[PDB]
Amino acid sequence: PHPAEIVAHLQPEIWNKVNRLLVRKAISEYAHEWLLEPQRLGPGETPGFERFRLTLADGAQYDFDAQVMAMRHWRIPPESIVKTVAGVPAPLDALQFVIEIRDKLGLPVDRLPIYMDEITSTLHGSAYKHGRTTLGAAALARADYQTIETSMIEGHPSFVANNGRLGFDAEDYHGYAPEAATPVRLMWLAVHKDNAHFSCLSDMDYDSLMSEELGESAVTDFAARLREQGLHPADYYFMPAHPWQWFNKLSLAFAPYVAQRKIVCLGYGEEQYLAQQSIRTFFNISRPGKRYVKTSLSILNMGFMRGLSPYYMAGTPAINEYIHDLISADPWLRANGFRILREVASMGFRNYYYEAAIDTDTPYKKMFSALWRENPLTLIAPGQNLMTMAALLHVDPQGRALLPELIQASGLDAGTWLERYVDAYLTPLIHCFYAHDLVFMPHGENVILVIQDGVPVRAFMKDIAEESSILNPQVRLPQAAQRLAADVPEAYKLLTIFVDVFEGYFRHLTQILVETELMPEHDFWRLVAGRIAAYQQAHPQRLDKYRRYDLFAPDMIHSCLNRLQLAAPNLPNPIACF
Amino acid sequence: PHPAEIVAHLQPEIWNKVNRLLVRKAISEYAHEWLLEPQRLGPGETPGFERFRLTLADGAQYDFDAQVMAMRHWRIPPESIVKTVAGVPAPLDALQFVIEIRDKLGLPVDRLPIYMDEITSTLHGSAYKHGRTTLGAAALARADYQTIETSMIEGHPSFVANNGRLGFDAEDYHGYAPEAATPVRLMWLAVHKDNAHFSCLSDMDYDSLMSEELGESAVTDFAARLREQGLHPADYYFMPAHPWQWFNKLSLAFAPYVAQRKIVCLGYGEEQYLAQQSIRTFFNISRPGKRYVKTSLSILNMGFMRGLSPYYMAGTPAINEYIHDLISADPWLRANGFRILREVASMGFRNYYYEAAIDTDTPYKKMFSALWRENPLTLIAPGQNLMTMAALLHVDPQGRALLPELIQASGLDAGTWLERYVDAYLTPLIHCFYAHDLVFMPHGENVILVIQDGVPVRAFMKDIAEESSILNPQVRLPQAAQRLAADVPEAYKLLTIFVDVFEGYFRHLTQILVETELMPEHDFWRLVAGRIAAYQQAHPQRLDKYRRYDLFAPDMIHSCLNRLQLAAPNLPNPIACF
Repeated sequence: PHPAEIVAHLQPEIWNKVNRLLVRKAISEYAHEWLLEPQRLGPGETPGFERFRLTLADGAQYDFDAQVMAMRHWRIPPESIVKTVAGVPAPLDALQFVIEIRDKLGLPVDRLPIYMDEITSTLHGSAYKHGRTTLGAAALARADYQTIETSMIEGHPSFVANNGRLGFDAEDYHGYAPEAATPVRLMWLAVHKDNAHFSCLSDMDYDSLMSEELGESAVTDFAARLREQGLHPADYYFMPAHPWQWFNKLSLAFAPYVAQRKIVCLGYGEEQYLAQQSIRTFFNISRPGKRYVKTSLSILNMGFMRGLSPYYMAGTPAINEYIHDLISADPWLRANGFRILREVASMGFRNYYYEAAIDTDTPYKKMFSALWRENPLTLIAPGQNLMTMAALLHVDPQGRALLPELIQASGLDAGTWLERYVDAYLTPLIHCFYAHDLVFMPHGENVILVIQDGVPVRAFMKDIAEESSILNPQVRLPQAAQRLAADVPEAYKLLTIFVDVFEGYFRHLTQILVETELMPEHDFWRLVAGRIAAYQQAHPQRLDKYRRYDLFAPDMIHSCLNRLQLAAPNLPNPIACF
Repeated sequence: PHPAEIVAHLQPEIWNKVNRLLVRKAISEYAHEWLLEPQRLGPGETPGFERFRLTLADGAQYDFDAQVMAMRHWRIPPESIVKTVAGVPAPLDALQFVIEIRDKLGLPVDRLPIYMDEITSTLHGSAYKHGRTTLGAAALARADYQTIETSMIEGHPSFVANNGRLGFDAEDYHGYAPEAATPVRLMWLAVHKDNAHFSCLSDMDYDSLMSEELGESAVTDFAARLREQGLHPADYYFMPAHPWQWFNKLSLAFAPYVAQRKIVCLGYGEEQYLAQQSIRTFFNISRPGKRYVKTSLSILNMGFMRGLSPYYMAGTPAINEYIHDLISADPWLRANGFRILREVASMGFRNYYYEAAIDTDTPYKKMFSALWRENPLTLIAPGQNLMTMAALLHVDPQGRALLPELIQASGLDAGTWLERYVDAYLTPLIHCFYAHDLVFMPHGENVILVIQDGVPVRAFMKDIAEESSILNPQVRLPQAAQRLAADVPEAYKLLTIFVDVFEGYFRHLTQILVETELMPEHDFWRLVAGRIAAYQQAHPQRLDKYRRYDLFAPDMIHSCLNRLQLAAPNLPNPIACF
């Protein structure tokens, strides 16, 4: 339609809103990572807080209220932030804020503009989310799996520039952005076996996967269309791709292969999907029980997004199959309910041009891949619902948190609710590490909570082959799942808990718990500590390991996500006192 | 339509054709720049030639016929190129060829893949040009200005990776590529005077420009639409933009300004344009006598394309006005007919975010600009036609050169024709330098020849403000055209002739002249030399300058375009013997 509509969501008032919100996160997170060292001025405008000041570049000054919580966390009320330049009141402008601290960021002056664009696109995305007609916290807490998934707003809670989606143009955004909730249909391509290869669980094959995913009429029509145009279906696999990847990468940079007919565009599938929060993973909304489809997508989001490297193209299902058997044969895990969502099949098209040119790891070897992942809706009972754990940190555009509504709907009290939640989420991770040296990437985006009438019953873990490690070089592994085993320094064994769970997620959850007056910070950590202690007491025989990898150590390693993206002293351990 | 159609032009047979053509250019140009040093084997398959061999990486070997012409030029018959790997015949693959010499290219292993994509996109573009229904050499030589412009194929004759257009997706290409000849209509935006500024010739204004370009009904409707939505037209200029730039850059990276209403999307203009060979300059095909519109476009083509820097936003018309007056007041230039096409007005939107962040020159300060340029059709007589000088090097997909057809249609003989052409093109440049120390960028893309019944009568020069220099620091200049003057080392004064004309263009023209048997190499240079000598004899008083800047010097400076893009011993001067 009218070319102006794709930016219709960019209004002055809403822009100012999301900018104030981002400056708050920028200050809180940068200060958390020692990038900023706020100086205390005096009492806050609200008793619980102190007034702080940042004296910056361009004569810019920011005063704000803050309560420094555990793990050097800066809790800042957004409305308390006041900016002045040389004494003159100024509007909160997150982009301008980044410019004013460009010297502290440490960015090289050629990546700076890129990071600026990541901030801008993050704001662009924020503006859309806050202006879109969406469910409020109360209604959202009671909504279905996919509604909650698409209604998410914050993204990764630590990264300031977390929703760049650089690569999408203004039209791509409205069609492919998860927040737009626009049904997408896959691009289906015939890939030559000279370049393409396939892997799946021991108990399945390509023929049975395609039969379940595409159906027989579709596969038939694909082999017929190849054969009609003079090709041999025998030399081909059928492979799904993100439409954006086809139009922007595969049809262009992969031109030689298209021209030589190693890649043949078969067109759109008939079934529709909804992009998940990972943008390039799709939930089938047209058919019941179908698998997620995860495709390679060459956009820039935080890091530059990938796709199965040659190794993972081949070993992904092997790794998932080993891990699923491990968790299945574990009596404790079986009783807990914790379970992974298997990437059951994967396929990769290999670009021998890029591989001959670059002998090291590169995003250029990961531009054409796909995998299929277990659908969790088939693995739960009637009366249960699924929600991304990211939902626990959700605050609607009116400022209302989802968590209090969720806990209210459960009928439990915050204490009992948070215990149910901790044993469904944290305890199993801690068991996997102690019993199996098995670690994941346990953040809000990767954990799907099984909810039963407001109550957290158990949890699924996804994103397995590329995040999972067995911190034991001696574990006996199938030949294809070998990179699973890792030889890691001692001080990095518990990183997954200290860094990924505690500082990466719990750190943000306690801010919600305090803002909503659900629970005092210290009460939450006593709770967390009691669950770990309870688990340990019930499995006393690994006391040797509990001592060697001390979860109750005074301090812990502090990983600065933002500092790493742009590319610390240990942090007091919140449960060390218990 | 069907997603496969945007690559429909990628067929195996045509792919193989354009690859063989590009390998030929890659070998010829890299060898010319000392990147490759072919070893002679023996006699060619054709008497005029010698057989040469490149022994490369991956065990790859290339044998080819070649006649080394003046200026270390490698004339290679494309069909004579034979590739083998360890003795086994292999198909010509330009991308694979670049990989095999990646070690000699000197590319850093993170720019390599980018250069690979530039090569691939160049081939992608070639495939489309060779497969598209187009006029043959004979019919093309007699065609109108815009048909010739869009029917061009080679691009810059020296750069191997010359048509990358990276940034365009597969759909962008078919809509915006010059070779697609798809009528485009401008995006019109309201730009706030807080950020935007305008410049024009002394004898015009913004109100009169807009009246001629948009009309009164359009301007009125623009001020009305601003005013209707609560804005003040008084704070705004109206500014054209490439639709791609709006959807891919301005609506996204310029989001803060859109959101604050510093930029307001007014929508498409009603008039249609054809993209020129520069991709971002447009010829009005809807209306008679309207100006070219040149917009900023952030794609990668050879170098990363630009747009008026803050300086040129403001000084462009001043520079063109000075230069146009200079050439006008010159009795000799007036008699010759040589004339520039003025960039008569320019406008630039300034991004203070980028300017506060980057204190040096950057493509980030050139993302939103526009200028208007004289239309040459209004400056010629009935019975005359215009053609880009690039047309002289044109060879249609069947292998037929345009030049012989053009010269045939003139009724002149090659000698007389080439003299007419040289005095219309080279002599005026040489006069501008000696009389005025005035230099341009005199390549095929910037020169428009005025043709009268096959005969070259005179020439226009375009691309003025950003290429023109007066090699005399003492020239008295208006305060806005000051960067025009340049303080250049002695050995770099004649670069514009030795490098831009002789090695950059004439070098390729003589290959055409020899292939088509129009004229012997040595006869062309005697011809060129006689025109320069003739001019000098007719203007004897600057003998001091003729001696100081010797055009007949034994050797000359050799600039390696490809080596510079990827980032030599003097070359014998072809006319030094005369």
